Amino acid sequence: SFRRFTRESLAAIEKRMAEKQARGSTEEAPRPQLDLQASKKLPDLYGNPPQELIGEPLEDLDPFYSTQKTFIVLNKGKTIFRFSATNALYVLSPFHPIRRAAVKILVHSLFNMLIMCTILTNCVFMAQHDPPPWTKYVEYTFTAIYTFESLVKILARGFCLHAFTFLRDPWNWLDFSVIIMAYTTEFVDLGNVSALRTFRVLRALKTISVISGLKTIVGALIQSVKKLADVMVLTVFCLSVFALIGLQLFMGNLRHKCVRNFTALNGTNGSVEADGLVWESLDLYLSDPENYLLKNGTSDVLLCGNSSDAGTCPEGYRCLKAGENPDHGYTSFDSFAWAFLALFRLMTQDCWERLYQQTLRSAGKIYMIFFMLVIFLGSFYLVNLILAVVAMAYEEQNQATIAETEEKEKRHKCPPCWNRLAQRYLIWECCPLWMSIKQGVKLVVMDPFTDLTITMCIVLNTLFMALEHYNMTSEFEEMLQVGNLVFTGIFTAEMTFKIIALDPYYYFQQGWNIFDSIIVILSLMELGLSRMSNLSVLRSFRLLRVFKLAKSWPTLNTLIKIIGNSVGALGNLTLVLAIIVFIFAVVGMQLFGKNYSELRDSDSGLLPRWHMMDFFHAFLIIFRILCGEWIETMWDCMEVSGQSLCLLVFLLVMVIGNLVVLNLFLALLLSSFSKDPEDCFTEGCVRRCPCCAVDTTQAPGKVWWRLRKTCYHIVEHSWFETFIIFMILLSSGALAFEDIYLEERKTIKVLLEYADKMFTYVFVLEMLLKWVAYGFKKYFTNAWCWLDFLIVDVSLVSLVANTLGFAEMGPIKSLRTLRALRPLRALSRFEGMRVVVNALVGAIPSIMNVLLVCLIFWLIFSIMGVNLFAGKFGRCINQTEGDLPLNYTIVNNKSQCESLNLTGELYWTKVKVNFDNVGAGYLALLQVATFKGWMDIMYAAVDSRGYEEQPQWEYNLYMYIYFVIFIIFGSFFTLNLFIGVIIDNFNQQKKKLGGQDIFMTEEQKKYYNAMKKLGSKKPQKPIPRPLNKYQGFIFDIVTKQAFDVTIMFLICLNMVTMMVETDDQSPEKINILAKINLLFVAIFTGECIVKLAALRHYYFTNSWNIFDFVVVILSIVGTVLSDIIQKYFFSPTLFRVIRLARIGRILRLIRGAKGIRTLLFALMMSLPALFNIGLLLFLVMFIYSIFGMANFAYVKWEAGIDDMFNFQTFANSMLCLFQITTSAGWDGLLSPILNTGPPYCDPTLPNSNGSRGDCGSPAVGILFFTTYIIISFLIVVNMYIAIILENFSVATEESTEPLSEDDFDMFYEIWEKFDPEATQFIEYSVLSDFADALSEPLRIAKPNQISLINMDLPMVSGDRIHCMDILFAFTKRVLGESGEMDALKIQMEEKFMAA
Ligand SMILES: CC(C)CCC[C@@H](C)[C@H]1CC[C@H]2[C@@H]3CC=C4C[C@@H](OC(=O)CCC(=O)O)CC[C@]4(C)[C@H]3CC[C@]12C
Ligand SMILES: CC(C)CCC[C@@H](C)[C@H]1CC[C@H]2[C@@H]3CC=C4C[C@@H](OC(=O)CCC(=O)O)CC[C@]4(C)[C@H]3CC[C@]12C
Ligand SMILES: CC(C)CCC[C@@H](C)[C@H]1CC[C@H]2[C@@H]3CC=C4C[C@@H](OC(=O)CCC(=O)O)CC[C@]4(C)[C@H]3CC[C@]12C
Ligand SMILES: CC(C)CCC[C@@H](C)[C@H]1CC[C@H]2[C@@H]3CC=C4C[C@@H](OC(=O)CCC(=O)O)CC[C@]4(C)[C@H]3CC[C@]12C
Ligand SMILES: CC(C)CCC[C@@H](C)[C@H]1CC[C@H]2[C@@H]3CC=C4C[C@@H](OC(=O)CCC(=O)O)CC[C@]4(C)[C@H]3CC[C@]12C
Ligand SMILES: CC(C)CCC[C@@H](C)[C@H]1CC[C@H]2[C@@H]3CC=C4C[C@@H](OC(=O)CCC(=O)O)CC[C@]4(C)[C@H]3CC[C@]12C
Ligand SMILES: *[C@@H]1O[C@H](CO)[C@@H](O[C@@H]2O[C@H](CO)[C@@H](O)[C@H](O)[C@H]2NC(C)=O)[C@H](O)[C@H]1NC(C)=O
Ligand SMILES: *[C@@H]1O[C@H](CO)[C@@H](O)[C@H](O)[C@H]1NC(C)=O
Ligand SMILES: *[C@@H]1O[C@H](CO)[C@@H](O)[C@H](O)[C@H]1NC(C)=O
Ligand SMILES: *[C@@H]1O[C@H](CO)[C@@H](O)[C@H](O)[C@H]1NC(C)=O
Repeated sequence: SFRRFTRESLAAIEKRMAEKQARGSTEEAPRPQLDLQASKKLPDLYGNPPQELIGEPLEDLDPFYSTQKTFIVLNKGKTIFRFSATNALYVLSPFHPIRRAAVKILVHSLFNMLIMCTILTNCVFMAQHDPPPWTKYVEYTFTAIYTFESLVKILARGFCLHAFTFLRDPWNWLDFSVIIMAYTTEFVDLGNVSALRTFRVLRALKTISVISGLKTIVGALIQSVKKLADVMVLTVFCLSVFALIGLQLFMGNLRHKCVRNFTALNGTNGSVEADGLVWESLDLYLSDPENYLLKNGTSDVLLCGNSSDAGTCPEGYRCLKAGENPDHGYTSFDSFAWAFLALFRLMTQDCWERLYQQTLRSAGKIYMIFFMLVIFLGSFYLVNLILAVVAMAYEEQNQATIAETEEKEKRHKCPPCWNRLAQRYLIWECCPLWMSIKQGVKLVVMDPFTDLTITMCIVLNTLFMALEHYNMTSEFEEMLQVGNLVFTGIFTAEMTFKIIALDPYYYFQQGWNIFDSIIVILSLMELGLSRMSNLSVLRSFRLLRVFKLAKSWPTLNTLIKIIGNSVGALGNLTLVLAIIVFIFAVVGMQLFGKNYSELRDSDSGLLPRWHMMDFFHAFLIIFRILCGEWIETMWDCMEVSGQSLCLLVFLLVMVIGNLVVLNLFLALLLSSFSKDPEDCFTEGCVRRCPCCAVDTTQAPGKVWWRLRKTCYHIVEHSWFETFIIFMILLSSGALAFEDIYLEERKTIKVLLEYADKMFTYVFVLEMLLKWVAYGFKKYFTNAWCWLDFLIVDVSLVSLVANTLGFAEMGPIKSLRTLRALRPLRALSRFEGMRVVVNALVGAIPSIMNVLLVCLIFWLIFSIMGVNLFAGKFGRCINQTEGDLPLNYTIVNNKSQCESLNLTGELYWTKVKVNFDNVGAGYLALLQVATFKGWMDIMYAAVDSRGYEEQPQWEYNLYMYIYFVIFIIFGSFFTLNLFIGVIIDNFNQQKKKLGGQDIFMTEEQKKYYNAMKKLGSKKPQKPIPRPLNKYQGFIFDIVTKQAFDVTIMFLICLNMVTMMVETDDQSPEKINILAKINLLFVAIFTGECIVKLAALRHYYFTNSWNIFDFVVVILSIVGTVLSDIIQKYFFSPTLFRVIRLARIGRILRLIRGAKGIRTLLFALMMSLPALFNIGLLLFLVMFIYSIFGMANFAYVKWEAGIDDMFNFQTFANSMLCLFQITTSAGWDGLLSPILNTGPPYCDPTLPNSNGSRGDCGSPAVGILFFTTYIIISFLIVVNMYIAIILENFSVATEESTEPLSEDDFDMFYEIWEKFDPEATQFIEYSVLSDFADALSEPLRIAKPNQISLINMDLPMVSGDRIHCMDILFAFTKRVLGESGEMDALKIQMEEKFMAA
């Protein structure tokens, strides 16, 4: 262009721009105008940097759409900066140094750094809660910078004058407000209301000024909620309907509790007597807290139930409805808002076992079914809908992003330059003197022989460090030191030899030699610091050598790639998430700081845990709520700082954090992706005995053939199969009567043992019959038969032990409990579970491959924890007071309080789950990674002190970092890898079989395909006209939208009528509610009667006309007739369900929805795939429950085991199994069955059965719980995958070819033109000149018409061309094979053919 601007340069366009409206003007395509936006390099025209053209305005070489008067300035980085040049009043001019200077500062990047040097410093000064008095001065300094920035920007573009001003960018005006207060509070009397100074922590958003990557990623994040639509509508609808159901059932059922026994007035007025003390009235008697009872082992209140299956409390107590609600009164069902909150808590899967147990105890066990109905509809499907929608949105965005560049692309490194001469002294390190040593070292260091050897020396070391535990003697330390020294020596020898073998110049090639160098030097320098002092965690980083297997293991490379992609390639989302967490923590602390000082009030300095008085605790609470535990802290709030603030803040942070984490997870996963039967057997050992092919003419030859034919005929009958299935079902079901009450029932044991004998009899006979039927092919080549063989063998050895009378040997009794595998025979009879078990068994190797690396990555942390927390958990306690540690002032170590054990009331004890060895470490890590029971482990860890020393309250605070790091690493990337592997394997299996799904059989295939068909339209008018007047003035209103609008208004009014319900009120509410309900029922009945003669009997179609009838009118008249009895009202439990059917009137609005219909269609699509999974899960639950019934029958009642939740009978065991199947709390069940001490168990107990003791053995319980958890996780993953696959597969419309009626118009016109008979003929010699001008372009060109001479055309008469066959071929081109519209045309031609 030019070196500098001239005054007359812009005149040529200024004299013409203003006349565009009249002279300039007298196909628009609004486009980005060939890219060329700000903050980009964009080398496209020249591609060569200028010499000294930096920091000057340019002539705006750009399309006129974005030129006007603006100009572009570039920096040394060629950053495009646009500035519109217009008059700014005063004496200012676009060509004046006061603007040249501002532009030159704005374009330059230096002051950019300045900004980044300021705000981060602010982020430190803002994190203090007790600032020093002198920091005020520093505050001014900060302001004295920020305003500067704003000033320069104004000087470049203007304030708000013409265009492209400082206030046109959305990100700009945010800083404006930051300036306001920066000059306001200094010179104004502050308002009466304080705590407004928390606005300052919004300038952290200014961090989005670091780079454009933050801006584009924020735009990407915000460009997903618009796609995410109507899914929240469906979620709100489901939550509302479930809350409405829940209100009608458990209303006022959370106040039940039992009080001590009453006594009559005993004369006088208003005087209730009890144990010699008199109370004034009933209100003041039922409200005193002393008159209640506490559940044993906990500081809570017991609840009663009047039903036969709701529990009770001991004698001397009667249960009534009085008092306040449990948990400070924030959980209840009295009103709609609390019910909504409880249902939302149930959706999130927060601590819901508490509410589960409370509701079950108060109302009854039979109500558990209700919970079974919510989880399946609230815990999985809505979450999966959200997941699938966001995944589709992200995939579409990435597809568009890559397609943009795909379309677009089609259409020095030596700063010092002084070390090169040093290379003249390098490389040639062999020196002029010759040596044969180098050749020898090069030869001996050869990969396929020595390298494997070194690998061995790495594995054993990993085991050698694994030998760390409690209570060793000096020998173990000696061996550990010797082994460590030997391994370090061998490593240093390898290094020294390798560097001599391969020249130092080539040594640093891939960086793994660098890794070896740093690990060797670190190990040596750690070995050097081994004296009396300087002892620390000497593992340091020598555990890193475990990763050196990366060469030999092609699986850990994927984990390394994922970890690497977590930084750099996708390194901006982590920054955004960190910024969000930081700002949320700071705002929470600022808001809720000075409201926790009143919560101690005891023990002279006992501060409750999880507070917000400091930055660290706020960060911990933010991390915890991100993990998925928020209700407990919300309860701690809302009683010290208000109720309408914590709710909003917590909901906002939860939503934002979950969205960000989920998007990061998806992005990382996608990046990581980037007739004789066979006689005996084959021709094997037959060379020794060809004794089968013998004379078949005599009896010895014919008998075997006849018998085998007979057996083949016998096994083929269906009656035999049904008999066997019935026997299997009965045998499986007969094991439910083995509870603790079997001894009392004298007349059931004999029947049970007779059945036990008969089952084995029939099974052995059946097995032998099949054994003689087929041959030796089965039981040895078929997979299914081996299981039956093994079970029959177990039963056979059991029966031979029983019959011989030697069943009192001992370990023989162990096989008796192994009968719980009997129900497993039903895994091959129904088609059913066969497909799902096949799919599950076809994926084992991938699971093993992932499991190996998982165990290694947890073993490293187990070793670290074993070192760091060895023997720091013991404490001695006073038995009478309970299980609380005393103090450090009196008792300090074990010796002191073992010397104080004079009267026999001090007991030393250690936590159930600890870190005393590697196995306990594995158990603790499994407990932590599932977020169940981690609180006790964390509390013990923080409470730690010296070796076997008594704990000190919060002595080692900074040990939360280890657990935070573990949760970040081991619970996120391993999950990503597992999900990716499973998805890859499942998709590969899907591609292998073909275009057919896996979890479906033939019958379900037929149903799926048949009901998939869509498209059925029939808007006929079968409306008679007895008199056009009377019906003609109403049917017009019927057709208009006014009718349906009034209908939805009536539905909404009914919804708001059912809105208002609470506990007992005055009758004036009840009467009004009943009157409104009656009016709405009346209007609905009238509405349904308006049908009358409007549609006659022609309305019985697929439309929603039977649904509303049968759901609304029959149910409402039934309920109202049940209510008008007016004689008596017994069994209110049998009364609420009657009016529960009124909720069916709220489900009619779906008919007029938009996407809810499609999502319900997805439900209907998916159900068959979930049926089989449910069947398999139920079978697994049954077998595990019957197995567990026989081991934990007489365990002590403590912690998570109560009288209503135990293993003493079938129903309670099933309830516990349902509770645990979602990993909803199993520490409380594992703890009681783990203890084995005389302080907590009595080995001598008068058990009703021939057994001793009161507690079991953990060695079986640990396996019992672990295997069940693993199996449940694996099955739930399969359900998840099937649901999402179906949901994102049904998102398609395509075309079903429904338009075929308007096809014969052209043919009718042609016939009317030439011959109206539909049987005419044509000739190509005339066609080539006749078929030239045709409208409705459904025809072909003239050359293409000639090719139709021998294209599906019979030859009749003198080589004439049949028109009807041409019509059939033409209609067959699109869909002429089956239909309802073209079928009439084909039938018309066929009928014309007849005559
Ligand atoms: C830039 C964003 C993404 C992260 C910002 C977080 C850190 C840069 C901040 C948060 C808390 C800050 C700490 C808060 C408190 C202290 C103690 C302070 O000195 C004291 O010990 C003061 C004692 C007292 O509190 O009275 C020195 C700074 C330091 C370490 C701060 C250093 C900077 C920290 C780690
Ligand atoms: C205390 C008060 C004054 C705070 C007010 C803040 C909002 C007015 C700001 C803060 C963040 C801004 C958003 C940050 C990022 C973007 C992306 C940006 O995307 C684009 O430029 C793409 C084109 C388009 O979205 O139309 C559009 C503006 C928007 C939504 C901004 C709109 C204005 C927002 C909401
Ligand atoms: C980063 C920011 C934007 C997060 C959101 C903060 C505000 C929405 C919060 C911070 C302080 C809050 C206020 C703190 C104290 C009170 C007093 C409280 O009751 C009174 O004492 C009312 C007295 C009156 O109205 O005169 C009513 C809510 C209110 C105004 C709060 C309203 C909500 C506020 C402004
Ligand atoms: C905290 C300490 C004790 C352990 C972790 C230290 C890491 C921050 C450093 C140490 C060694 C570094 C590695 C040393 C050498 C290289 C080779 C280097 O290779 C290249 O530059 C070329 C890559 C290619 O071949 O394509 C890539 C980075 C990498 C793996 C480095 C990645 C970062 C590492 C692991
Ligand atoms: C490693 C990540 C996960 C920490 C996340 C929070 C950090 C940004 C902040 C929160 C509180 C900060 C601590 C607050 C006070 C101290 C005390 C003081 O250190 C000590 O007295 C020695 C103990 C140590 O440095 O670990 C200075 C650093 C430290 C640990 C700070 C280090 C940085 C911490 C952990
Ligand atoms: C890198 C991988 C392989 C493991 C990561 C583990 C870290 C999260 C651990 C290892 C060493 C730990 C540190 C080891 C020692 C200390 C000193 C400790 O200080 C006290 O106990 C002070 C109390 C007092 O003596 O008065 C506080 C925890 C801290 C910083 C630990 C914080 C957590 C660390 C960094
Ligand atoms: C352990 O608990 C017992 C029971 O509370 C404490 O004994 C109390 O004090 C003396 C003995 O110290 C007894 O005579 C009293 O009967 C007990 N109760 C009360 C209310 O005083 C005992 O002191 C506790 N501590 C130790 C170390 O034994
Ligand atoms: C109940 O007794 C009180 C106190 O003696 C008395 O004032 C009151 O009138 C009595 N109420 C009756 C008798 O209804
Ligand atoms: C503690 O309460 C439980 C609850 O069932 C009861 O069984 C037990 O007997 C109580 N303990 C004592 C010592 O009475
Ligand atoms: C306590 O009251 C209940 C109420 O049903 C009664 O059954 C029981 O006998 C009473 N017990 C005593 C000791 O008064």
